[PDB]
Amino acid sequence: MERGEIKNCSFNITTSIRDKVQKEYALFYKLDVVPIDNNNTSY
Amino acid sequence: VEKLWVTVYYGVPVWKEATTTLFCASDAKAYDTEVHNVWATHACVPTDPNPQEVVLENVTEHFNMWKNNMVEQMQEDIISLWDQSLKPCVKLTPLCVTLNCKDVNMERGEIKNCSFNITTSIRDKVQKEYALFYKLDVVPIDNNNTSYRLISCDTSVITQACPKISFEPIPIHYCAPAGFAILKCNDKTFNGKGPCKNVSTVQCTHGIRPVVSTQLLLNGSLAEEEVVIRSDNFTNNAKTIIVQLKESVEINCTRPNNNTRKSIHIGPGRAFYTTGEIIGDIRQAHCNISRAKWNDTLKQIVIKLREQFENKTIVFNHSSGGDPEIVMHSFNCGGEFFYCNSTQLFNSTWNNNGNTITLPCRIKQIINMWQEIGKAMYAPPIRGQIRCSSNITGLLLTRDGCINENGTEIFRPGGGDMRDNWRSELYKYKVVKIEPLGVAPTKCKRRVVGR
Amino acid sequence: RLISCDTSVITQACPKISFEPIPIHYCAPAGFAILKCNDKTFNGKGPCKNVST
Amino acid sequence: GIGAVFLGFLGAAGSTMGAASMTLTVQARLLLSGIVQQQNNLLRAPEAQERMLQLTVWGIKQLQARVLAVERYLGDQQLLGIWGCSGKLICCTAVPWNASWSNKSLDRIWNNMTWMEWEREIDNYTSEIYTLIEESQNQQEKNEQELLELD
Amino acid sequence: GIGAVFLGFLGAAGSTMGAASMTLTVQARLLLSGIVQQQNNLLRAPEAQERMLQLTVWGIKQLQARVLAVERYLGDQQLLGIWGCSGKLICCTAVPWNASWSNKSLDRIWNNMTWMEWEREIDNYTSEIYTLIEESQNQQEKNEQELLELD
Amino acid sequence: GIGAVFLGFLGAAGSTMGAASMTLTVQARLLLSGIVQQQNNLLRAPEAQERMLQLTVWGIKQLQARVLAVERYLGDQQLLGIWGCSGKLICCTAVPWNASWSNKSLDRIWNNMTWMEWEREIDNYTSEIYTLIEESQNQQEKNEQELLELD
Amino acid sequence: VLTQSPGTLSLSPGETAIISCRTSQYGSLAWYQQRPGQAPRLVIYSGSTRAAGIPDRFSGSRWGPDYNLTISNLESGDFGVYYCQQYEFFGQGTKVQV
Ligand SMILES: *[C@@H]1O[C@H](CO)[C@@H](O[C@@H]2O[C@H](CO)[C@@H](O[C@@H]3O[C@H](CO[C@H]4O[C@H](CO[C@H]5O[C@H](CO)[C@@H](O)[C@H](O)[C@@H]5O)[C@@H](O)[C@H](O[C@H]5O[C@H](CO)[C@@H](O)[C@H](O)[C@@H]5O)[C@@H]4O)[C@@H](O)[C@H](O[C@H]4O[C@H](CO)[C@@H](O)[C@H](O)[C@@H]4O[C@H]4O[C@H](CO)[C@@H](O)[C@H](O)[C@@H]4O[C@H]4O[C@H](CO)[C@@H](O)[C@H](O)[C@@H]4O)[C@@H]3O)[C@H](O)[C@H]2NC(C)=O)[C@H](O)[C@H]1NC(C)=O
Ligand SMILES: *[C@@H]1O[C@H](CO)[C@@H](O[C@@H]2O[C@H](CO)[C@@H](O[C@@H]3O[C@H](CO[C@H]4O[C@H](CO)[C@@H](O)[C@H](O[C@H]5O[C@H](CO)[C@@H](O)[C@H](O)[C@@H]5O)[C@@H]4O)[C@@H](O)[C@H](O[C@H]4O[C@H](CO)[C@@H](O)[C@H](O)[C@@H]4O[C@H]4O[C@H](CO)[C@@H](O)[C@H](O)[C@@H]4O[C@H]4O[C@H](CO)[C@@H](O)[C@H](O)[C@@H]4O)[C@@H]3O)[C@H](O)[C@H]2NC(C)=O)[C@H](O)[C@H]1NC(C)=O
Ligand SMILES: *[C@@H]1O[C@H](CO)[C@@H](O[C@@H]2O[C@H](CO)[C@@H](O[C@@H]3O[C@H](CO[C@H]4O[C@H](CO[C@H]5O[C@H](CO)[C@@H](O)[C@H](O)[C@@H]5O[C@H]5O[C@H](CO)[C@@H](O)[C@H](O)[C@@H]5O)[C@@H](O)[C@H](O[C@H]5O[C@H](CO)[C@@H](O)[C@H](O)[C@@H]5O)[C@@H]4O)[C@@H](O)[C@H](O)[C@@H]3O)[C@H](O)[C@H]2NC(C)=O)[C@H](O)[C@H]1NC(C)=O
Ligand SMILES: *[C@@H]1O[C@H](CO)[C@@H](O[C@@H]2O[C@H](CO)[C@@H](O[C@@H]3O[C@H](CO[C@H]4O[C@H](CO[C@H]5O[C@H](CO)[C@@H](O)[C@H](O)[C@@H]5O[C@H]5O[C@H](CO)[C@@H](O)[C@H](O)[C@@H]5O)[C@@H](O)[C@H](O[C@H]5O[C@H](CO)[C@@H](O)[C@H](O)[C@@H]5O)[C@@H]4O)[C@@H](O)[C@H](O)[C@@H]3O)[C@H](O)[C@H]2NC(C)=O)[C@H](O)[C@H]1NC(C)=O
Ligand SMILES: *[C@@H]1O[C@H](CO)[C@@H](O[C@@H]2O[C@H](CO)[C@@H](O[C@@H]3O[C@H](CO)[C@@H](O)[C@H](O)[C@@H]3O)[C@H](O)[C@H]2NC(C)=O)[C@H](O)[C@H]1NC(C)=O
Ligand SMILES: *[C@@H]1O[C@H](CO)[C@@H](O[C@@H]2O[C@H](CO)[C@@H](O[C@@H]3O[C@H](CO)[C@@H](O)[C@H](O)[C@@H]3O)[C@H](O)[C@H]2NC(C)=O)[C@H](O)[C@H]1NC(C)=O
Ligand SMILES: *[C@@H]1O[C@H](CO)[C@@H](O[C@@H]2O[C@H](CO)[C@@H](O[C@@H]3O[C@H](CO)[C@@H](O)[C@H](O)[C@@H]3O)[C@H](O)[C@H]2NC(C)=O)[C@H](O)[C@H]1NC(C)=O
Ligand SMILES: *[C@@H]1O[C@H](CO)[C@@H](O[C@@H]2O[C@H](CO)[C@@H](O)[C@H](O)[C@H]2NC(C)=O)[C@H](O)[C@H]1NC(C)=O
Ligand SMILES: *[C@@H]1O[C@H](CO)[C@@H](O[C@@H]2O[C@H](CO)[C@@H](O)[C@H](O)[C@H]2NC(C)=O)[C@H](O)[C@H]1NC(C)=O
Ligand SMILES: *[C@@H]1O[C@H](CO)[C@@H](O)[C@H](O)[C@H]1NC(C)=O
Ligand SMILES: *[C@@H]1O[C@H](CO)[C@@H](O)[C@H](O)[C@H]1NC(C)=O
Ligand SMILES: *[C@@H]1O[C@H](CO)[C@@H](O)[C@H](O)[C@H]1NC(C)=O
Ligand SMILES: *[C@@H]1O[C@H](CO)[C@@H](O)[C@H](O)[C@H]1NC(C)=O
Ligand SMILES: *[C@@H]1O[C@H](CO)[C@@H](O)[C@H](O)[C@H]1NC(C)=O
Ligand SMILES: *[C@@H]1O[C@H](CO)[C@@H](O)[C@H](O)[C@H]1NC(C)=O
Ligand SMILES: *[C@@H]1O[C@H](CO)[C@@H](O)[C@H](O)[C@H]1NC(C)=O
Repeated sequence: MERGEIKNCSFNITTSIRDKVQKEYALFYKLDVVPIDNNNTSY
Repeated sequence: VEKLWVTVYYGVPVWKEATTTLFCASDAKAYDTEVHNVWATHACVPTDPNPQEVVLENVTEHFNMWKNNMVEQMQEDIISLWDQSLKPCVKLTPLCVTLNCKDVNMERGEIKNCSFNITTSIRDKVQKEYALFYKLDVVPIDNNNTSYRLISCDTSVITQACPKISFEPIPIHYCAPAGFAILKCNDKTFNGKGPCKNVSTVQCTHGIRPVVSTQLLLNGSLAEEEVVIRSDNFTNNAKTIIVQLKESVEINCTRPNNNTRKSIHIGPGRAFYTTGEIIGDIRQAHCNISRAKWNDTLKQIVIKLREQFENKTIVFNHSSGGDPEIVMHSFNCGGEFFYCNSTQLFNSTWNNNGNTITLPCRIKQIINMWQEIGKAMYAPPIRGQIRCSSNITGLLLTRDGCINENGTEIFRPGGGDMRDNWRSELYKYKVVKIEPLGVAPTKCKRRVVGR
Repeated sequence: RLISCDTSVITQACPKISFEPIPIHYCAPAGFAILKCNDKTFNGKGPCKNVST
Repeated sequence: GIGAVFLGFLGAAGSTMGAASMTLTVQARLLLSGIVQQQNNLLRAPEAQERMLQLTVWGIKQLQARVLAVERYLGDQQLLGIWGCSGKLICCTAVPWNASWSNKSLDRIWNNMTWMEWEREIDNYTSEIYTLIEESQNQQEKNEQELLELD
Repeated sequence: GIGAVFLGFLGAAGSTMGAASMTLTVQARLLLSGIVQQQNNLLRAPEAQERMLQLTVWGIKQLQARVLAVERYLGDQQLLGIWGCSGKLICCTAVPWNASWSNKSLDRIWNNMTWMEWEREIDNYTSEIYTLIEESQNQQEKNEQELLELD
Repeated sequence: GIGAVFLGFLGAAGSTMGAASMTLTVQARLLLSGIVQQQNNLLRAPEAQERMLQLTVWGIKQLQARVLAVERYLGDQQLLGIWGCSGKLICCTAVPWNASWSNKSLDRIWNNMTWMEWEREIDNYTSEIYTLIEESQNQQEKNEQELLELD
Repeated sequence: VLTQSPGTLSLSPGETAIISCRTSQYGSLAWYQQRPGQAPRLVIYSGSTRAAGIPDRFSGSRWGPDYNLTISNLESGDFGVYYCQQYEFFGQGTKVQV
């Protein structure tokens, strides 16, 4: 069970306010998330 | 007697203390003219032309204003209407843009001229727009640059109340349902809690204007004999002291500025209105009241205050603290929400052994009545200048529970909770449930000596 | 630009729904009644003769 | 004179039990239709927006209370039925007066106490009383049946 | 023959007051249950989406009108009660006929006018009439009471 | 003993038609008010959020069913009215027993069959039966009228 | 204004004690008890009425200017300091020790 079930991911979002694209980091489960194209660092 | 027998009776004059969903009566001249949207008034029934009431002889009901659900019902209603009426109205959620505010020319920058970029009805135009704001309605960021942000934009959802609607306080009656009854205290000077003497049955109450103020009681009902003071317990210093005037003192107020409406369309089918400019001089909002009338009214109060307290001398004072709502006389005047600094009216010591008053006022547009969950309302500016005249009918005081040698007893403008606004008027009334069935013995058998 | 995009809120009616004009009757409630003019040539306004419930 | 003239809703609230015994119709009426007469009549004012924007906040306040008034009313009419007397107002039974309910005499009951006052003094027993009348009917309902068989 | 055969809802609309006096059940029925029989019966069609997506636009149209039909009906049954006669259809009173209401005679009332026609000619007085029957009951209700005391 | 003691709702479901003829009040009560007594009583628990957030999912489940219970109940009370007997429980008619409905005799009907069982064997004719009682009233209603004219 | 008498307040686990409190005007009475580390714990909320986790031992008992709180059958948790409260006011208080 060491395929990467818990994953640490980053992404940019606009806050309560449209004047801040804050690069935030959060955790996800391998099932709760799905990759794109080649398995880069991107899900 | 005889062989007595139970006999049952339908239509007896019996009730019990009760609570149930009431319903509202509208007014004829109110509904007929459109007034467009106004609260939820349109959805009510019309009040009966004949103001019908029946006086009850030989009864002495107990009334206690404090535990009266009509006010737990009134505010329940009052909030529900607002939320639902503002449900469809324009959302100002994208206006959370960084406001580049320069000030205009009580001179700290109350009116501020700010700029910001927004996307229009259409995503292909970032239009740099300029608009006006009040110093309270807005808040700066980091170092005081030229940059501000709306007062609660980041933490709440601001909703522009549509200008088509109106906040005019249309009076209201609480008509009772069938099998129920609403009773009245037809006395002159009623304590608020305790037994009544002149009691009667009505279908609906008298017209309750749902005005919402924070310190003085406006346009309500006056006392009948002499001014009266009402509290749950006066030793309970954490309990609001309601006063009801005999003579109403008229208070004239105004926003002197002649404003111009400016519709900036955030779109698609909706726009955000603001003051385009100010036609003429720039001035301050205020409220005028005769200081003779006011302090001769304060004479009415103290003598009836000294009745609940000892003949010990009394003192009045400005509010200890709280939101602008509470610490200042707040009210609507022509569609705009005022916040008058009431230090003047409450700064006096009344013992035993000219001109007029002008209270400064600030206008807020982004407001949160009832202190809701990240839910704020932006009142659009009203075109031109506005001038309105209220009758002070009473007010709310709060005692300082730490009696002192000098002291002696301090009373500052209360008004944290809103349930008292309704108690101040709904004190006269109470609801009961009718129970028409009743069994009683009278010598009569069920006629079955033969079959 | 779309005909009313800037000034209105355009909503794409779901294709799952249909605008087919299904006939309809207005059934009356209790204690009420709906009357009919069972005439051939009725003016539209005025008295009827062949009436029914 | 006094019994053939006007009085008013709940007028005899502080009048003796005997006095109130004339003004039943007053409080036996309007239990229902006190509001359905007024509602239907006052609501057909020239508004033409009865139930506009479908139902609203006053929408349920009324219907939640409209639907109450009738079942509340039909509850007392169900008692009249189940006690075999929906003649209303006044009706005798075979159920005798258990003095355990009130030892007091006739004279003072009808001419000194009032119904509000009385129903209180008798409140606790009403449950047991009411159940006695139901079992008074069913004795009679079987006694009726038995005679339907043989004639 | 004619009174023991079929007629139909509102059939005697243009029939004399006397004629209509047989076909009451026709229009005394279905005041309520005219629709609750049909609704419950037709609504249990194999749909299984009665009140799906909670309540809708036809949702209130019915309930706002369902709840009306009964109180409207219970209003006339409350009058039968408060006039002391819920035998329905036909019931006599002590209230005499004030000729101020209609000077006309018996012969032509029942055999020439129809109820639609009649209730119009008498519409304005009905309020005063109806109130006379209520005060006719209460006189009787007190007269009943007085005799309950002494026997 | 047996008819003057406790039984319970629907207790005589498998008891003879004669037996059940005593325990009507049991199932003649609570048709309505079986729930309005309990609802009003249990709902005034110290919650103070009766109908909070206006109406909800249980909001209609009750009212759609509250409003049913009464019209359903008023449907059977409308039959009692239109058959001229709202004395309930038991009531005779002039409509005679067409043996085409059931050729069987008295003895076994009341002492061997049960009502659930019986109403089945007679289910198909009930429509024709019920309509006979309505035409039994109207014959009587005209015969009443005819005599109101001449005296 | 409150006069919480008397002051010494030292006895054995096998005994009984009664604490009095005086007032000029009327009011809503209450009582508390402090502990090592812990803060005041409520034990009375009207006068006659008890708080949560309070046995029959805690007897409140007098309709008059003098009101008292009795806790018969003493124990080791009973050590600490008590106070009588009426509205915003408090009592002098009293400390019982080992
Ligand atoms: C305690 O109680 C007291 C007493 O009740 C409270 O004080 C009251 O407060 C209310 C509101 O707070 C006031 O009512 C508003 O009054 C303003 C101004 O009054 C107008 O009318 C005066 C003469 O009366 C005439 O009209 C009335 C009917 O309104 C009629 O009955 C009468 O016979 C007479 O014909 C004018 O004197 C007055 O000033 C004019 O003249 C001045 C110079 O003399 C000049 O300086 C002014 O600029 C002006 O030219 C003024 O014309 C009303 O505007 C307001 O009515 C608005 O709201 C209703 C409901 O929505 C709407 O139907 C109206 O048309 C109007 O709304 C539109 O018009 C406004 C301009 O008139 C505009 O500002 C609005 O934005 C709105 O515009 C919208 O619609 C237009 C088309 O109409 C559209 O083109 C726009 O684009 C936009 O969409 C109310 O009537 C009471 O006057 C006041 N009473 C007293 C004694 O002070 C007190 O508040 C209470 N206390 C508390 C705490 O509540
Ligand atoms: C909010 O503020 C309120 C005040 O505005 C406040 O309410 C009051 O609170 C107090 C205490 O909490 C209530 O109790 C009072 O206590 C008095 C004590 O006096 C007795 O004791 C003295 C000392 O021991 C004696 O000196 C005294 O006289 C005797 O002794 C003398 C010695 O020389 C001798 O010479 C005398 O002749 C005499 O023998 C006395 O024994 C008490 O006196 C006081 O008055 C009651 O009795 C009077 C007659 O003495 C009556 O005239 C008066 O009306 C009081 O009657 C009570 O009982 C009546 C019948 O039941 C009721 O109609 C009254 O309303 C009153 O009711 C009290 O008792 C009820 C008993 O069931 C109880 O149910 C009620 O709730 C109520 O407690 C009185 O008992 C005082 O009653 C409260 N109310 C008022 C208006 O003062 C309240 O606490 C604050 N807070 C809240 C939340 O409300
Ligand atoms: C992102 O991540 C995803 C998922 O992890 C990747 O998705 C794959 O995408 C590629 C795209 O090309 C697909 O590849 C196809 O592979 C076809 C041939 O596959 C055959 O060989 C596989 C080799 O794996 C063996 O070796 C590894 C270690 O080297 C072992 O872990 C593994 O278990 C295998 O070991 C067995 O086999 C070897 C011999 O090869 C023996 O020696 C051992 O003893 C073991 O017996 C093998 O894994 C394949 O198995 C699949 O197919 C069989 C049926 O034949 C099935 O039963 C299995 O369950 C399994 O599904 C297979 O035998 C090739 O022909 C084709 O063209 C294509 O290239 C691949 O299918 C995708 N996998 C999935 C799960 O979707 C993705 O590549 C990755 N991307 C990046 C950028 O990282
Ligand atoms: C954006 O705008 C906001 C709000 O306007 C600014 O917010 C301030 O942010 C700074 C950040 O550093 C905070 O500064 C702190 O200041 C502490 C020392 O403050 C003490 O001195 C103050 C000096 O003001 C005096 O002088 C001016 C004129 O020069 C007068 O107007 C003013 O009234 C004062 O006059 C009195 O004092 C002088 C002597 O200094 C006498 O000679 C006079 O006769 C007068 O008697 C003073 O204003 C401070 O008062 C505060 O504190 C007392 C209690 O001691 C309280 O009673 C007052 O009501 C008041 O709150 C104080 O005495 C310093 O130690 C600390 O490290 C820090 O630097 C400042 O607190 C923030 N203010 C607020 C309201 O939040 C922000 O700076 C600004 N940003 C930009 C970029 O512009
Ligand atoms: C309610 O009323 C009924 C009668 O309607 C009571 O039943 C009867 O009660 C009496 C006791 O009071 C029974 O006994 C008889 O009492 C007299 C003297 O009191 C004595 O002379 C007799 O010899 C005998 O002891 C009587 O048998 C009984 N009747 C029946 C049919 O059981 C009933 O007790 C009353 N209940 C309450 C709660 O009031
Ligand atoms: C409704 O009917 C009642 C009777 O049921 C009327 O009351 C009675 O009216 C007559 C007047 O018509 C009263 O006076 C008598 O009239 C005759 C001649 O008309 C005369 O011979 C007598 O000497 C006397 O004048 C009669 O006293 C009165 N009855 C009572 C009990 O008051 C009533 O007037 C009618 N009202 C209407 C509006 O029609
Ligand atoms: C329902 O019951 C009614 C009576 O309440 C039946 O009407 C009567 O039916 C009899 C036939 O059984 C008619 O005729 C007579 O029959 C006897 C022998 O059965 C014979 O002796 C006579 O000479 C004559 O034939 C009788 O006239 C008739 N009554 C009326 C007023 O028409 C009715 O047939 C029954 N219907 C059903 C479906 O059971
Ligand atoms: C005049 O006012 C003084 C206060 O300035 C009153 O003195 C109070 O008297 C009451 C009793 O009547 C005491 O309970 C207070 O403690 C007193 N307070 C002070 C500050 O002295 C005095 O009673 C008043 N006299 C008259 C005749 O009204
Ligand atoms: C009332 O009089 C007292 C003195 O009798 C004044 O009390 C002083 O209050 C200040 C706080 O403002 C304290 O720092 C002093 O220690 C107090 N002095 C004394 C002697 O008590 C009080 O200021 C007076 N109040 C008013 C409004 O004048
Ligand atoms: C006040 O601020 C405005 C901002 O545009 C500026 O134009 C004006 O000159 C200022 N007034 C004075 C007296 O400097
Ligand atoms: C009823 O009994 C009580 C005692 O339980 C007595 O005080 C009262 O006077 C009695 N009433 C009558 C009318 O005898
Ligand atoms: C009626 O009389 C009894 C005693 O005979 C008494 O207890 C009761 O209070 C009286 N009712 C009234 C209203 O005074
Ligand atoms: C009733 O009176 C009117 C006059 O008011 C008269 O024309 C009419 O013929 C009268 N009717 C009868 C039946 O007498
Ligand atoms: C009945 O007769 C009267 C006069 O006797 C007349 O006014 C009325 O119109 C007649 N009714 C009909 C339906 O013709
Ligand atoms: C009724 O008729 C059927 C035949 O149709 C017969 O079998 C049955 O026994 C009859 N019942 C009686 C009680 O005669
Ligand atoms: C009653 O008797 C009939 C025949 O006499 C029979 O058909 C029926 O099943 C019996 N009922 C029961 C419950 O056994």
